[PDB]
Amino acid sequence: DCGLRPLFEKKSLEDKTERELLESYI
Amino acid sequence: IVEGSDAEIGMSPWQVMLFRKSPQELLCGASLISDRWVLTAAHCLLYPPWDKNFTENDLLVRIGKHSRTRYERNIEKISMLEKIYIHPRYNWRENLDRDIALMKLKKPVAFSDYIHPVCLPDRETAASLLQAGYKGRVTGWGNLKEGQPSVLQVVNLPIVERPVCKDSTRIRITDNMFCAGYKPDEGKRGDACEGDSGGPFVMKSPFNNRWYQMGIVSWGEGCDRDGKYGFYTHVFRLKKWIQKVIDQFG
Amino acid sequence: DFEEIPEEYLQ
Ligand SMILES: Cc1ccnc(CNC(=O)Cn2c(C)c[nH+]c(NCC(F)(F)c3cccc[nH+]3)c2=O)c1F
Repeated sequence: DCGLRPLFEKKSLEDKTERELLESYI
Repeated sequence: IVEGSDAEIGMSPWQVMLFRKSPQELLCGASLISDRWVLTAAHCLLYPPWDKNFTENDLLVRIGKHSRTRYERNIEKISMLEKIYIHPRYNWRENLDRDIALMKLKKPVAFSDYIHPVCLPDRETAASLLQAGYKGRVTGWGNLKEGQPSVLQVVNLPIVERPVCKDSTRIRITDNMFCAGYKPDEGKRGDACEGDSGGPFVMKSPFNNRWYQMGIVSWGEGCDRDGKYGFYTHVFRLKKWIQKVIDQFG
Repeated sequence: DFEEIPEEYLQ
């Protein structure tokens, strides 16, 4: 269950800057 | 953290605070990798040049925190240490090579909305995500400038090409470390700072949406200086040691 | 400027 946050991934909510990370994995 | 921003509640449930009993003070950051184990930088516990040599009974681990100085009643959990394991080849004499240490808690910590372990990378994950240009995230209660934040700070930094890391310092860089941060002409800034040591450098896998700890805040020359970069312990490179300690001592 | 943590932990 590691790496899945209760208040985010588990509820399908994103934190305010994680998109910046994914956007860099081109 | 320099040039970062306040973290959202529950944003880094694996973030751990290394707290000194007396005088009560923040020592370093750390991360939760299981209900019983914590990962941090060895220099947080041992560094002869500054007469630093802490034992299990000298520190406390505080998990689930957001506020730096407040005792977050009913939210954070404080735990004692049963044992500390430092890499036998940690090089404190020269360049902090293999700057890593494991800490076994006396009792398992119960998970909650604010306490949750981060994943350790497998060969495949490390291979695909640890690439120059790719961004990771650093968190900590360290200084805001080379004063102290009210709550946990966060900053996203790109991994930098090894040649550039090498050419920015006089220190001998090894395969057990990588550096990160923006280049002077990229416009954006950000870096870890005093107090942030031992903290986690994490990345989110676009394959399974899980967060993985790729590095440990290790060292730097100043904080957020142009032409300089922060260095991190390469977690995967030392996973063989991590696995050995875990299945051999509990 | 750290807030007093419970003695039950400092024991
Ligand atoms: C990534 C990062 C950026 C800024 N500050 C820190 C805080 N980390 C430390 O203070 C650890 N740390 C220690 C123990 C000793 N000397 C440090 N820097 C000075 C140095 F770069 F010349 C150096 C590096 C390794 C061994 C001896 N001298 C250092 O950075 C960071 F971990």
